[PDB]
Amino acid sequence: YQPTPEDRFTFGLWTVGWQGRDPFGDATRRALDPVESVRRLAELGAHGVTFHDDDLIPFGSSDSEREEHVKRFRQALDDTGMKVPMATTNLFTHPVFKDGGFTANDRDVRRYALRKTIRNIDLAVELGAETYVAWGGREGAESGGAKDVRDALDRMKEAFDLLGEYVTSQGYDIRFAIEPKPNEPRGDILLPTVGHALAFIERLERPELYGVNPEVGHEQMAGLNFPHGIAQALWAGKLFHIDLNGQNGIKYDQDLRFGAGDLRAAFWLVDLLESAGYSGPRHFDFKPPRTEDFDGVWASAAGCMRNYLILKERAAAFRADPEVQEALRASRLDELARPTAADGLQALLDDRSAFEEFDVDAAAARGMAFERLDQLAMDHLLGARG
Amino acid sequence: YQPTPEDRFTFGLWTVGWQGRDPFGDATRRALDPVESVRRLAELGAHGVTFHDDDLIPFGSSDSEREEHVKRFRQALDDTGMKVPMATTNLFTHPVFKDGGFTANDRDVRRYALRKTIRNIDLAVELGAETYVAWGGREGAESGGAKDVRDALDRMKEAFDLLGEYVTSQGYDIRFAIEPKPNEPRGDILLPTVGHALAFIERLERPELYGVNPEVGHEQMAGLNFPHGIAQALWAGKLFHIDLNGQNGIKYDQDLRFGAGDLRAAFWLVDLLESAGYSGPRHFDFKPPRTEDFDGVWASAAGCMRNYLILKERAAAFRADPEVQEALRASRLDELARPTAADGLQALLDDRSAFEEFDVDAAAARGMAFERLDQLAMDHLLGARG
Amino acid sequence: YQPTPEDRFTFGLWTVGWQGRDPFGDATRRALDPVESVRRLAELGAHGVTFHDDDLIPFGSSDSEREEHVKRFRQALDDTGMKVPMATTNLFTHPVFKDGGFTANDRDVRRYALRKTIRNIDLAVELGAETYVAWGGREGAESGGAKDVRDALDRMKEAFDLLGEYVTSQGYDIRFAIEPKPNEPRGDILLPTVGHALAFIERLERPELYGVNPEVGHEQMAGLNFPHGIAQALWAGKLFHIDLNGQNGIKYDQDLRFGAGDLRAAFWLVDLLESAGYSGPRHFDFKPPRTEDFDGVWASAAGCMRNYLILKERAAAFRADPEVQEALRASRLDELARPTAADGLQALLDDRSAFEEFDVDAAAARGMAFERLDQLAMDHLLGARG
Amino acid sequence: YQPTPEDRFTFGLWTVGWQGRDPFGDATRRALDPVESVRRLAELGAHGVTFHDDDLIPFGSSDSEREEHVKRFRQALDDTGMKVPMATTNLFTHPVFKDGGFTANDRDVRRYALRKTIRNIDLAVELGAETYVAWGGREGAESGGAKDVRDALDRMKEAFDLLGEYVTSQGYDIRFAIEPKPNEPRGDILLPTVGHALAFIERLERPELYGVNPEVGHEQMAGLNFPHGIAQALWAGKLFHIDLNGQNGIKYDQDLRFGAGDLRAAFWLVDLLESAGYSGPRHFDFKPPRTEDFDGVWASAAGCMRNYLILKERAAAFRADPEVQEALRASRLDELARPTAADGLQALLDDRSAFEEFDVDAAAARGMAFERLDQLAMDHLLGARG
Ligand SMILES: [Mg+2]
Ligand SMILES: [Mg+2]
Ligand SMILES: [Mg+2]
Ligand SMILES: [Mg+2]
Ligand SMILES: [Mg+2]
Ligand SMILES: [Mg+2]
Ligand SMILES: [Mg+2]
Ligand SMILES: [Mg+2]
Repeated sequence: YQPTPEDRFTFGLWTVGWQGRDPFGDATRRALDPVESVRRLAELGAHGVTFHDDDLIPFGSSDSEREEHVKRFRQALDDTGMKVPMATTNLFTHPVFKDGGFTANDRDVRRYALRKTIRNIDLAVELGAETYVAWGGREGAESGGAKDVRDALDRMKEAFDLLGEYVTSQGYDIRFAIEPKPNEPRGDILLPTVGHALAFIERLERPELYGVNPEVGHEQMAGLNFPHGIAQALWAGKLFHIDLNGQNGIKYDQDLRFGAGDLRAAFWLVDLLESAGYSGPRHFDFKPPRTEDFDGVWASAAGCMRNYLILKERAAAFRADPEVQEALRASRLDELARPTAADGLQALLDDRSAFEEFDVDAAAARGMAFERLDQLAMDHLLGARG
Repeated sequence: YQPTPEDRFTFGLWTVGWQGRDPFGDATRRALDPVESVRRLAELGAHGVTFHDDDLIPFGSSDSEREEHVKRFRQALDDTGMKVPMATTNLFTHPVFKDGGFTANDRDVRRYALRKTIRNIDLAVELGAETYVAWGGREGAESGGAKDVRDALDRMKEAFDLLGEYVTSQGYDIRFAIEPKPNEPRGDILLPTVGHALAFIERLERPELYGVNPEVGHEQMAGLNFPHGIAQALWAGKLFHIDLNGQNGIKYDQDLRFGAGDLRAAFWLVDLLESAGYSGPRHFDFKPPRTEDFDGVWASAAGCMRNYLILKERAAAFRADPEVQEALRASRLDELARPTAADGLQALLDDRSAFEEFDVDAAAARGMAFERLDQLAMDHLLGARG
Repeated sequence: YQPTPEDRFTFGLWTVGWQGRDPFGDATRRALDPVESVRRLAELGAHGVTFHDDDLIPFGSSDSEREEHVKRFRQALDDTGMKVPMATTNLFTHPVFKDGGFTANDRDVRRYALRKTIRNIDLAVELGAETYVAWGGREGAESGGAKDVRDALDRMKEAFDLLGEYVTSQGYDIRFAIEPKPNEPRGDILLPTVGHALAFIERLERPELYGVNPEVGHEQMAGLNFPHGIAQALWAGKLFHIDLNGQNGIKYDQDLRFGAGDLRAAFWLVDLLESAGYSGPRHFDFKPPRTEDFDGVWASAAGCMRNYLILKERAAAFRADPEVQEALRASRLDELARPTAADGLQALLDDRSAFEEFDVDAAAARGMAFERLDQLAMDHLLGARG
Repeated sequence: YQPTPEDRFTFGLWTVGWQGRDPFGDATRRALDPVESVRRLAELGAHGVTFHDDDLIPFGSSDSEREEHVKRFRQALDDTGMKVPMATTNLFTHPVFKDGGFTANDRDVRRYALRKTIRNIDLAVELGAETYVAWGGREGAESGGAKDVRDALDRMKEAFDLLGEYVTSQGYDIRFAIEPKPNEPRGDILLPTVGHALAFIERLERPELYGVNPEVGHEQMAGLNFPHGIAQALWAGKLFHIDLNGQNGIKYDQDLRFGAGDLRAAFWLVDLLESAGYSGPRHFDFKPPRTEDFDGVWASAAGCMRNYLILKERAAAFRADPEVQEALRASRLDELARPTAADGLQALLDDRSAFEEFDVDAAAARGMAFERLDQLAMDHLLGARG
């Protein structure tokens, strides 16, 4: 289970670079030079890295300081063959963003947030990013009166519309991905789930430019089924990027390494991504626990890719197993894929076998055979044949 | 706080009529005649009632039996002045629907579900309903392999598209509302939240015919902020109906009377509905606890309306209080409602005060004053002036 | 992975016998004769069965009817070699228990609940049960004022104390196990977690007679770590029985087959039970989903035992792997097992290396190496060596 | 609703002093001098303040630096009349505690944690504290293999036993309170709920010295009913201290001001505390949101006390209302307080009215009248009479 760049595994600089500061504790690890993280991740078999503007260029940096940081980073990318498929803006760390960026109540902050974002869009394009992610981690509220959500959604639309006008006017070949999170650090965050993000995108001026960047742990913080949500995003044609990690249920955002947390959900996710032929980066937005020294950082990062590759193998074996294919037919997964009424409405209405002569009791008595199928899935996941 | 039909309070027959059967217990109350519930609810000041087909017409009923049940019901509506603003289909109780209705794996069940739905759409129109609700309570799965969600969403779209073709071809003045629920009775239900439902509607052939029917407790079963979700639905122009009740957090669907559960959320919901001028029914989808006899049923139903009316008064006092209006300005709610960059993209880009000369530290130092505002909201809710 | 009676796998009659009635749906399966379930479970390799009084003897049965049901059941146990290690009382289904049994507000109901319980204790002893479980599923409240919890806990203590006086006076060799559940069917249930149950037991007159019967899914309905809670119960010497099933997070009680739900938690549970040498029944309190016909019932029941046995093998391989044993030392699990200050308080106080000369920065810099250990655990679970 | 020191409202230095650093953001407020917080809180009507050792004495401080910080603090207490009823140790911020203090795998860290705790116990006694709180925020794990919970509980017992031996040998009049939290910052924290803490205390050598310090938001992070848990703690005689704040459901620890979050739960809590005559400090462990400047800090702190006092008034009016007293009788709260079988076991067994002649159907038909009672409680909370 050795990854290669062909597997398109990507990591954020802020992931392996997380110093271990949490709400109750100081950093347990020194800062990592981005150049060092690029080199170490390349050695592990990663395909590329991603960055917030402020991960790469310290906030407040001069234009010449900015130039030197980018040059050194480019050199490490050239030395390693690592790509930068995705970039994003930090609109959450600095105190100015304490009430949000795009939907801050203060208008001057919203304009600043846009300008900070645009500056980094230009850098992302220069470094070759195809996807620009927006995680509005400070967009939201702790109290009901602080935020009129209709006005906030107007401001969010306005912001994304202006970004879309910017990238179009510049001729940039880059698309946007909205990353939902239900809460944390705000008490409730706007666009809290994949569904809310999808719905919002349809009200943008140029919806084709926007997709979602769902995160495993974020949807699971609302107790939702992450493979189900990814399926809906794929059905909508909007899965532009994906953030992979682990989460043990409804609690603070743990950002465990992928495969940790809900393992069965990870299996079904990989099954879906591979079956749908998702072609984008497999990006890990995770935090090596602050219990770990640097050797644990790289072990946790390695484990992300390892677990993906193990699950890929098991999901492929599951789908290729003739006993499973027969079980899917026994559970009528084939019938689910056929149209209900390709004969059309009038034919349905005139079809007495669909109502007047439908034997509901005989249909009710048919077992779905789902537990046999699910145990075959369990056996395959655990490598107990099937 | 006495309700009148002018308040547009509506109840489902299945609410006051719930016999108290839960997963671990038999009925504690005898069945209510729908005619009796209409009369009792009218006496309480309700505006109208809603029904599943199977609440009103026992499943398996003859066409003549069906006729007599409808005639008796119409008579009680004529005697009381009660309206029927909304109707829905029971696609969840009968065993034939154990794997769903519209997205059952068995194709013959899906066709039956459509025909059962269409039959009731005709009845709803005859009784004057404006909104036809669809709660796909059995659409979903307990296991990953049982349901290919992309195919299920194709089948769900197909079903709703066919219903839209039916109502258009019949010339019916009725709109559809999708009611999301994250789980229960299925392990995960498709279209689990308002956001997912909104996103799905945009992929229907005639999206204008479809809105959402969010339920307080359902969104709170995913830990989401119900007023936030309603705000998004209103912003999208899709709040066609609303189900009001109470829920104590992430657990089984409690269907407590409205005002119970998260009281502050109820306050902010009423504030929003009244401020947005929501004109639709205030419908209670609640269950009088099975601890109650019939006197408790009517007391709980009365309490639904009472709590709405109390919260309406408090929310109105909050918004009318000059000290609150000043506090909203102090927190820059006025600024949130102004466009970020009505001057347009190029002006924003050339505006040095938006980036190069923006004093981020002075903006960061500005307090939002949200806690003062929220305590004014608390004081108003509790009737401690403000 | 074929179970034998030596594995001590037990099932409740109500598990495979669940007819599929849920809050929103009728039964999908006919009733199973208890004699038939005993025979089918024996064929699957189960060790024994458990029962509520009302599973075995229909409520309201005559003494002669009661006699005939018990005789037929005994015959099937004699024919199959199946044991009855545990029995319990149904104090939740009948409407009389709608506000509880032992803590019902009505005193006459509480006395009835005790007498119904005692009658079944005598039957349990006659059938050879060693453990008598009490799941107070109706003990609790939906509203704050309905239940004074201090008085309810007095009534709960009184009930359990009287049962303990009964079994002592009769000379019965039977112990009690309290089964916690946080909610459902009551809005909040008293003694909601293993911890609450443990704490309560210490206030009983004869605490030695009482332990806990934790259920996987119940603790996970509060988002708690089930292996952690079992560890505390084992540390207290109070793990008298255990209910095994699966649960996908904080939602309604799903009672999925064991191994479903949180698979990693299942692995760590088995690891703990086997490492601690838990000798009691491995009892499955699960529901075959109502999507299943009888073949699915037996497949789901079989899967319970299969998954236990697979996880047992993986957990044993994990613990036996020299690379894992070295990793445990690297993470200082050995040091966790040594006393902190066996030298005693005064020696600790005088030990300058414990404070005045303790190099906190060098200790802070030591990595815990937990992520490497956890990936070895993952590799073992998935059968990817280690 | 003006508080006076007679109301025994206390605040942690770390509450109003929280600088606003969260997992995703820098501080938004400068550090507060503890002397300044004491003065400002006294002006607001607080009774006293509490502290972690490291809030008051910067970590690493010299003995003379330590002396000067304590002297300045004492002076502000003497100037203001403020008391210090409670103190605690910071065993969570410094990296050395990244795997815990009392249950760190490294033995030298556990000995250091004890010595750091003992040093502060001496200071707490000198400043007049009656309660010494222990919040083991780093005691726990993110992964199953990192922490053998039986050994960790041995180490936790050993630690608390040694502290109890220390305070006894010194003759200190101080008691210990364990503060449970289910998770955050560890993935799962040991002793996650009030129940677990209560159960653990009973295994200590001197259980009389230990109680619980439950926090509103912590129990609600497991979805539990906080008044229920407080009731159990009171029933056990173990409510030594209480931390008051607000929490919006199962998510990260929000530490909202008291009254925010679940308002009905706050009402029932106050009702219980006042009805039980809880005499201890009403301590607020809350964080003014990082959106606030210092004026918002004091407004949020003021709101804590205000909301307690409003709820106290409403709960008192509820209990004093003759209509409520009649409703409690109608719901048989009086009967709940009478013994079930003061006549004893043999009398119960011979009482045919308790089983053979008990009319279960007539008892089943009795309504509990809980919804009427709960609406009276709602009316009182909202000041709509009753
Ligand atoms: Mg995350
Ligand atoms: Mg992410
Ligand atoms: Mg509901
Ligand atoms: Mg509803
Ligand atoms: Mg269960
Ligand atoms: Mg159980
Ligand atoms: Mg807290
Ligand atoms: Mg606290």
